[PDB]
Amino acid sequence: AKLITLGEILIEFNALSPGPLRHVSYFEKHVAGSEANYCVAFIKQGNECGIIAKVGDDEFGYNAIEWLRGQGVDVSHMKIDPSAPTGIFFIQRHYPVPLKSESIYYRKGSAGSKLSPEDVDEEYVKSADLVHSSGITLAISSTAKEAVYKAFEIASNRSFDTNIRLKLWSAEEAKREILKLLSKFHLKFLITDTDDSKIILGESDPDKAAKAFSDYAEIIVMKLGPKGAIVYYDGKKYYSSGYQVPVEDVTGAGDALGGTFLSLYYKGFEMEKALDYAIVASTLNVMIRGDQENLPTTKDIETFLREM
Amino acid sequence: AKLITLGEILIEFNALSPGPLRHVSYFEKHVAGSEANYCVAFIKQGNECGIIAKVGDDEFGYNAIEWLRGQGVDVSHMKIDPSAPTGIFFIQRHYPVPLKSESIYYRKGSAGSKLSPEDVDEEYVKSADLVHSSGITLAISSTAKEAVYKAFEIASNRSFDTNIRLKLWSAEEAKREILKLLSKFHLKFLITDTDDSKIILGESDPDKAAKAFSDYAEIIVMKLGPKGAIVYYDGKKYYSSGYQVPVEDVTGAGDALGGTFLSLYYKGFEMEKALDYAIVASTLNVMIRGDQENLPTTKDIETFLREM
Amino acid sequence: AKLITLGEILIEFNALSPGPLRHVSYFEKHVAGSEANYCVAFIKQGNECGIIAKVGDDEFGYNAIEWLRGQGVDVSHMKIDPSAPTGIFFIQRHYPVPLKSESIYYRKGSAGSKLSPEDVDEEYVKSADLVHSSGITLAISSTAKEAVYKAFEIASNRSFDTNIRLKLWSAEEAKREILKLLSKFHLKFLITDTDDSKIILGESDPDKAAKAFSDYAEIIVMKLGPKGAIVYYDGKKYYSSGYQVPVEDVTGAGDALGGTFLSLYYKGFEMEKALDYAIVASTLNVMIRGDQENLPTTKDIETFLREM
Amino acid sequence: AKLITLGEILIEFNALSPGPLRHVSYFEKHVAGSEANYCVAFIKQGNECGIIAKVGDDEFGYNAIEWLRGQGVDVSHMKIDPSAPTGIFFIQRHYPVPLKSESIYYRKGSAGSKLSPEDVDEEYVKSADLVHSSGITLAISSTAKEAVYKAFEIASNRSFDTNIRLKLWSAEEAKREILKLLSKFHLKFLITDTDDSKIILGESDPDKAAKAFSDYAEIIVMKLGPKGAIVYYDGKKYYSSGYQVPVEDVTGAGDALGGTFLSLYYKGFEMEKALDYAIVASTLNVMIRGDQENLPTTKDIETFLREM
Amino acid sequence: AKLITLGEILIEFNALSPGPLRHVSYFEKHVAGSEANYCVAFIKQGNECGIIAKVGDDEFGYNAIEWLRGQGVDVSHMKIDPSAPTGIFFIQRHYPVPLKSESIYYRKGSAGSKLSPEDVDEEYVKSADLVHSSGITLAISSTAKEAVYKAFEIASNRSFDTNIRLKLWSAEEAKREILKLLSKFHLKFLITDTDDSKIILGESDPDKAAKAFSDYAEIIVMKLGPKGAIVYYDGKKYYSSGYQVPVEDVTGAGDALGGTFLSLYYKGFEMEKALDYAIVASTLNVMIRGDQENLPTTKDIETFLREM
Amino acid sequence: AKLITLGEILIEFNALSPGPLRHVSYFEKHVAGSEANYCVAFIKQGNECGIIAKVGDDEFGYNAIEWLRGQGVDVSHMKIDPSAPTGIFFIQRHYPVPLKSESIYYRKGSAGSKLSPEDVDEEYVKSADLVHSSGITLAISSTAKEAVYKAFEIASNRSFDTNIRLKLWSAEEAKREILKLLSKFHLKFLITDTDDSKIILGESDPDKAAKAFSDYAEIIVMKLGPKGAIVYYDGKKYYSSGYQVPVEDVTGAGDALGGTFLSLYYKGFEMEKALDYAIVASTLNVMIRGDQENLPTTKDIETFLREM
Ligand SMILES: Nc1ncnc2c1ncn2[C@@H]1O[C@H](COP(=O)(O)OP(=O)(O)O)[C@@H](O)[C@H]1O
Ligand SMILES: Nc1ncnc2c1ncn2[C@@H]1O[C@H](COP(=O)(O)OP(=O)(O)O)[C@@H](O)[C@H]1O
Ligand SMILES: Nc1ncnc2c1ncn2[C@@H]1O[C@H](COP(=O)(O)OP(=O)(O)O)[C@@H](O)[C@H]1O
Ligand SMILES: Nc1ncnc2c1ncn2[C@@H]1O[C@H](COP(=O)(O)OP(=O)(O)O)[C@@H](O)[C@H]1O
Ligand SMILES: Nc1ncnc2c1ncn2[C@@H]1O[C@H](COP(=O)(O)OP(=O)(O)O)[C@@H](O)[C@H]1O
Ligand SMILES: Nc1ncnc2c1ncn2[C@@H]1O[C@H](COP(=O)(O)OP(=O)(O)O)[C@@H](O)[C@H]1O
Ligand SMILES: O=C(O)[C@]1(O)O[C@H](COP(=O)(O)O)[C@@H](O)[C@H]1O
Ligand SMILES: O=C(O)[C@]1(O)O[C@H](COP(=O)(O)O)[C@@H](O)[C@H]1O
Ligand SMILES: [Mg+2]
Ligand SMILES: [Mg+2]
Ligand SMILES: [Mg+2]
Ligand SMILES: [Mg+2]
Repeated sequence: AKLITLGEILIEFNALSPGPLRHVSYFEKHVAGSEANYCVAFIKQGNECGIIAKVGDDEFGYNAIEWLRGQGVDVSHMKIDPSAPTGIFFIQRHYPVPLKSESIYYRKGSAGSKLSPEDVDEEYVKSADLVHSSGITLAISSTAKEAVYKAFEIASNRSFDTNIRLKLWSAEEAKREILKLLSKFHLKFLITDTDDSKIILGESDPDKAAKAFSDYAEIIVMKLGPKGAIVYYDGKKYYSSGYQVPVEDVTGAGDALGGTFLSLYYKGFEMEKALDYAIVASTLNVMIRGDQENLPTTKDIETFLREM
Repeated sequence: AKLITLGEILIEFNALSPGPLRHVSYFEKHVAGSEANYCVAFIKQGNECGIIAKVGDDEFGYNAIEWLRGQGVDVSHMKIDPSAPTGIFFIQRHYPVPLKSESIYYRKGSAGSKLSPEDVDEEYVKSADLVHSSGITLAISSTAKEAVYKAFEIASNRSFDTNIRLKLWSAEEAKREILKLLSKFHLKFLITDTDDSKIILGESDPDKAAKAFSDYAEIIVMKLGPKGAIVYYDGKKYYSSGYQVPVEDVTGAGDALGGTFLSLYYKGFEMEKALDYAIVASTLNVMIRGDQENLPTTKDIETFLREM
Repeated sequence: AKLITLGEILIEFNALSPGPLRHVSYFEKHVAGSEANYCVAFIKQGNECGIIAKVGDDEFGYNAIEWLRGQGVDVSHMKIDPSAPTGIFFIQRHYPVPLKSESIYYRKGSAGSKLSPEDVDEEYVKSADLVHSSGITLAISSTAKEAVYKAFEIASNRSFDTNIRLKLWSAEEAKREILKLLSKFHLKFLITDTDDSKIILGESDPDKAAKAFSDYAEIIVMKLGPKGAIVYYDGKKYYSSGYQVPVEDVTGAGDALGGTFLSLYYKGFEMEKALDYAIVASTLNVMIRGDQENLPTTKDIETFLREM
Repeated sequence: AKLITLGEILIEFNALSPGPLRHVSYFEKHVAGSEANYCVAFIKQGNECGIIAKVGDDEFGYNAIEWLRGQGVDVSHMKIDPSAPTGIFFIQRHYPVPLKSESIYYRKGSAGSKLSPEDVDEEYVKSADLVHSSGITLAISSTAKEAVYKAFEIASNRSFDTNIRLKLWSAEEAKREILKLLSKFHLKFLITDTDDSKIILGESDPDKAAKAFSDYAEIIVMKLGPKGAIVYYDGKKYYSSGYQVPVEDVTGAGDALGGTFLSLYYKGFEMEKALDYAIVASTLNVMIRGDQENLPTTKDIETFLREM
Repeated sequence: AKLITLGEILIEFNALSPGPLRHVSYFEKHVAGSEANYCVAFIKQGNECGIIAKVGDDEFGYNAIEWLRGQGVDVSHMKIDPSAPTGIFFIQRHYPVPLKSESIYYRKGSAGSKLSPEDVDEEYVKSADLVHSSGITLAISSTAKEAVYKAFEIASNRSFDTNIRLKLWSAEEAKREILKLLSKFHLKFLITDTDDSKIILGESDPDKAAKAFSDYAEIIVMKLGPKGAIVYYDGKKYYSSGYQVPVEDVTGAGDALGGTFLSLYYKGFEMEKALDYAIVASTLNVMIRGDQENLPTTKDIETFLREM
Repeated sequence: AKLITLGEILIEFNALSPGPLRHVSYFEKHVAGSEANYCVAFIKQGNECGIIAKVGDDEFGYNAIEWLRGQGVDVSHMKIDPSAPTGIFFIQRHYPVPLKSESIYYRKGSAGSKLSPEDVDEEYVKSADLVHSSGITLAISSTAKEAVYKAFEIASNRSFDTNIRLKLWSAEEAKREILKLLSKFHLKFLITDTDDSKIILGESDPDKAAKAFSDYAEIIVMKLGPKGAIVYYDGKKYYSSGYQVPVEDVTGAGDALGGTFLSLYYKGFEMEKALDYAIVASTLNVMIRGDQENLPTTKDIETFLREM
């Protein structure tokens, strides 16, 4: 199966030590961005994927290109923008809240925010089994929002990660635009959590949010944080619980789960063991700096499962 | 409110790996010293502070001056000793006792130890709301001890952290000299713990130690290690529990608590709320190498209290 | 004497290894920005300085403040911008050209670019012996350009580093705006080089460039890169050669020279000797990553001269 | 007392971050190999020891010699092979299984594997109080297996750590070769665990495995993983529980326990106390990268026990 | 144009500090091996290429695949070995000879040595414009040598880097196997040096070595180490001098020259200019640890030449 | 042949980046001190050596013991002082003077300074072929001075490195004390340089300084700094020139030369060859941090000489 994602790839600067950034002197570079992470989680389970994204005509842009190409992602439908730089962010870890991370963005007016419907080619989108994007892509600019509408219009099957970021838009704006997108397009997959349900449906309860969402989405993945996740489908509920592991950086974990779940679905996994495997990938993710560098293959997940 | 502390600022050489120093090859420099730590913690809560301290005419001494001045500490009452070197120490972490650190001093004949009553200006000391020192300052030299006596004679309100270091003086010396200071000068605040209570009073129980200490102090902070702290004030007793977090280096945690509690008292906090917030400060402290680098602002503490 | 400078403080991310950034994974943080660099170089010779700059209400903003305050720079006339982020930049070293570096900016719509006439206190500016800015400040925004005009309108004596950055503006607008400034305001000091001389006057010959510039500036420092610099004053020229040293990062060397040179002038140094000493400062600067970290005191320069 | 071990010394390259090696860029070097771990653990409790091993005529060879010599290990009966390299291995940490590690060997045809009967001096082996080897040594080559047979024939008292590596030989071969060894040579000490018992006897219950092994060994140490260990001696059994500590790398922990236990036995420690202390050594071991760097002295073990 | 190389891809472990490996504790991982380096230098000048190689079924094997795929090399003719490990090497730098490096191999019976004629597809080989191998491939095994003979029997145009490694065979066998190859297969390009000329022909002088080699090759590149390189073609000689730059690691530089030179020939560069450009690539190569990480594009080479 | 040195072993904290220590955050540990350095240099040329030194009962003390024992140094005549710390120092590199280093001591009242005649075993000293010390040991304390007097009284053949440290004693005391020692004890070897000659003799010219020193020493090694060294013996003079290498840290270089020269004299080397070889040892020394880690063997020197 082939996944096509639409969004902004970012270069990540991950603090080498925890604490406020004013006292961190070293930063470790990684390639990330939600849809880039989804792509890699998707191929790791043995499917194919491409990303529609625009990067700058700079080192960070070519870094993102080389990294994803090396991972086996189809990068041939990416664009290079000569008049705008690649977006970046910094990660401050475990401060002021232990176990949590904070993203600090330098993405405004980036090459990535300049993604437009003109970059969404019907001939390519038609080749996909699933077209995926996020609330991040909706939020970064109106051209990128337009690009999601275009791709979703073309798409037979649609996947959406809520991925709300209050640093990119108000909670009210986030509610309005997502409800707007869900109104226009019925989804095969909705990936969200209780934090975003609270913003969108004024509803923190996983069972209630999932019921309010069942009209827009066939299969709903409700992430609970460290506790794990619940999948809702065919009038069933299934809770897959998290694991206790050393937390280095949780950034990337929701995408690791999201991407792994979607890929196993297309490998014919039953819903519950797709989630069980997806939780393994997100568990491993929090253990490291880097959103992508220990996304597990199916065999690695199964090794974990034997011993854990 | 203005805090004035007297003590020895030290440069810290924190092992980059846990284990016996004989097999650690890399060390990370920080600026520390109990009274320097108290100042920054005090400042972080929106109050003002100065330190009366002597450093060497050397790179480490200017390091200490620049760092503190950068934190907004008043450094205009510091001295530079013409010939004695700035005091330093090394931290061996998690060995041979996990979750604990050991300080290895190179402070004998240091510029810090040459602090004397002649460095204590009377009108400066009158300008403070609270004057603070510790058992460390008493232990390093006769002149430093004298300096603390002079400051405490001039002070209207006095604070003292027992901070007993058996590497600097014997248990009897400590009991003697601390008891002598407390008999001479009633305290507004005593900051101590169980280990120092047993050495000074023979008494290990929090309540029994606190009752004895109330002959000398109005408000008693009885620290308990990872379990947290108890404040005793008036006829009340209040326990504030610690949090479970990954432990990097506990060095500094007691000052993080002490200094934060003190600052919040002068911001008008109830004793229990001031202790609660102070526990947050010392919790974040144990998570990092460096005694000062992740001292939180009041806002940071509240963020922690919400998302925790 | 007191220097006041106007410009944008930047946080620097300096590659830990040479080469194209797409293959560099580790980045080291420094506090930089031309006017910030001038400030520190000026105080290192024992004069006073302040900076009029705007930073963000973010970790990188308070980093800039703490660092500059620690260095003894007057920071009380800085502003904190509630909405825009602190400007940042990356350094790629020795690639594709050995011994050279290149700055990669993320400063568009930064807090620093939102410096305006409103941030320039008239009484504060009157307090300076020398008011200093550069071509970077002119180029970053209209309000920051406006701010320099205001400052220069009030100033008794003016200093200007041409500091042309062709990533910030075109050669023609650099030529036009610099000459517009020079014709409106006579300078006590002009700091430039043969590169910027080519752009502003078409003149690559340092003597002819100086002759052209002498209508606008009393004292002209014409830097020549590795080979040293020339001071033109009193109808005379003095050339001071550079030194051959291992080159880590040349970034900041120009500010090291200009700032040190200015400060020694006010210290009563004879003109040509003041340039000799400033060359030592720029020499030392190229030997490390960080624009400020090894700025020498007058005594350090003399140790260098004794031994070199 | 004197321990002589026979085995392959290995240079270890320890992944500086967790995750699959294809995305780890940094490796930290350590001297290891099971019998070298035993030697150092043994010397740390105040007895003497030597190793019979062969290393390459190469930097890694000389590294092992100098390190072991520095630790106080008799290295005079080691051999330098001119035609084969020192064997090495890489450690992949916490991936795919959290808290566990994986060794990736580059040891085939190594100098270590060329250990042979002729390298075993009768006189030297007779000077030992205890002659010790492992399943690793039987598995690496015939010559090394035959070397163990020769030394065990000459030895009065024998010690054996099963140390089964499925990467070195099959379960069936390991079962065959170990049972064959035990049938030929009565052991004073068998050091093993529940995994190796399952392979060798088809029995994973500690007590039943111990009873079955009692035909061949006089004192049986049954390691349980994180849970601790049980010692079987004189129809008696004694469980000594492990400690919960942050796990950096478990590699070496079983040798740290085994060597410390053996040495304290020869120091005249009561059996239960000898195991309590050996558990401290292995507890400390899992806390760092490096099999040998934080092996505790008896004194260090006692400090640990006072506090914990 | 399309290049096809045949040879062993190796994982490189690069000493982070100079000196004998026995006192170097940290190693930095890179992807290298001569033909792999040629491939990437070839792609950097805008041509296509692929590599015929086999890697182990291990992290280091998938690391090599991802890296090269990421760089744009065709990896579809690479194979995974069922049982043998990916070959690796360590680099000791600047000891005992300043500015020089030493490779220490763990490659015997590697996956890469098991490259064989049955892995070389005739139609793919025939599709290439140039087919290239080295003396390393000839040396590692007879299956690999067989594979080179096969590819060279099929190829219309051939290229060969002598790349003699005395750790892999004797001077005598190198002389014999290379002369045997040259007299069977006429080459379009011979890439070599004065060291290998001495071994193969007993002739160290470049002109006279080139004269003797002209019997087997149309275009001879005679590298000179730091001094640069001479190309001999069509009765002409052209010397292109090296540059003085700080040397971090010269490992990789000759491949960098070779691959860049070959690629620019197919871009229609005049021979002399191709060599000058090739020298820029090798010049930058020596400045970093990593054989591939700062291989320049043609554009980057032009930037170098413009300001140097 | 056996060298016995008497001195203070120090633990070295080497700055990981150049510049003023106030801005260096990372330090790298090495075992050092002049007589320790001589010992290892002596051993490296295949002779035997021991050291009489007192270290603390601390991690750094045991670090020193293990290191020197690992290098093959006889360590059995060292002492542990239970009441005083092992001495340490920091190295600040390339600031304020390029290519030079400075040592910042924390050695006052160290265990090494408590070296006393009591610690000099008469029997052991009589077993030496050469008993060596330096001006550092005369300067650290009066007991250590007396230790050198005792050992020199017992010895038949003596060696002395002037090694003047103006941070340890005044120019006049250094002159006075060294002339005292030279008058009391005829030296077989005097190792010095033109800086120390200027202080002791008022003479910085090599020939004139040697002429004056010839009344006191049989063989004089006059080090010149980077440009090399001269030997004076048997009415002969021989200058061996230095080499141009990249300089990391010159600390240790004079001891590398000293120790290597002495040891090669005892291998029966001509005086000129011994010096030549010694220069290579000191050339390599300046290229790394660490006084000891790249001391070459005779074979390493021969390789250097072959290529260089
Ligand atoms: N602190 C943690 N410890 C262990 N696992 C975690 C932790 N945080 C996240 N995870 C894993 O990652 C998954 C997704 O994390 P979550 O925060 O729910 O994602 P998102 O932020 O994208 O909604 C969780 O279901 C859990 O399996
Ligand atoms: N191991 C730990 N884990 C979590 N928090 C800790 C730990 N150790 C100390 N703290 C925090 O720091 C505070 C002070 O620690 P404590 O050891 O009492 O300081 P002191 O040594 O100066 O008495 C504690 O009350 C607690 O909030
Ligand atoms: N490669 C170098 N080697 C040695 N010194 C240098 C080098 N580059 C710059 N410098 C020193 O820095 C000073 C200013 O450098 P320059 O490049 O002219 O700055 P700017 O680019 O701001 O004009 C020079 O005059 C010289 O003393
Ligand atoms: N995850 C862990 N946490 C704490 N201690 C551990 C852990 N793993 C091992 N240990 C300690 O090391 C000892 C030996 O570990 P074990 O796995 O039994 O060794 P082996 O595999 O060689 O039999 C244990 O008994 C325990 O004390
Ligand atoms: N020390 C050095 N300094 C500068 N350039 C170098 C150095 N070593 C190699 N190079 C560059 O690399 C090219 C090839 O180096 P060389 O040693 O001839 O490679 P090989 O040994 O593989 O033939 C040289 O012609 C030169 O341009
Ligand atoms: N900057 C340098 N460059 C190259 N070699 C050096 C340098 N400094 C010292 N050396 C080498 O080390 C030797 C010892 O240096 P020297 O300064 O004479 O030591 P000391 O200060 O102990 O007398 C020199 O003779 C020279 O061979
Ligand atoms: O904006 C700039 O270019 C800048 O502010 O100049 C500074 C460098 O100045 P220099 O290139 O004149 O040495 C550096 O901090 C940089 O980012
Ligand atoms: O006490 C000393 O200065 C010392 O013992 O000299 C040693 C270096 O001296 P050198 O530079 O003459 O070799 C060094 O280790 C140092 O600390
Ligand atoms: Mg998410
Ligand atoms: Mg305390
Ligand atoms: Mg400039
Ligand atoms: Mg084991």
